[PDB]
Order: sequence, then structure tokens, then C-alpha cells
Amino acid sequence: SVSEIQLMHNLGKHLNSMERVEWLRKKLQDVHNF
Repeated sequence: SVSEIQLMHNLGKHLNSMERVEWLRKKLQDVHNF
């Protein structure tokens, strides 16, 4: 579907593919995961 991955984007560490492509551009911001 589209605009359906809510819990996926909310986590960031585990989502799917494009949602699991932007999460990593900001993975360094977390440092030790929050």
C-alpha cells in the first residue's frame, strides 16, 4: 500500500527499504540508539 508504514517509520532502526534508507542517514545522530 502507500502511507501505511507508521510503526515502521516511528521506530527507524527497523522499517523496510526506503524507510530503511533515510533512518541510517540519521543513525549517527542516535550514537548509542537514543
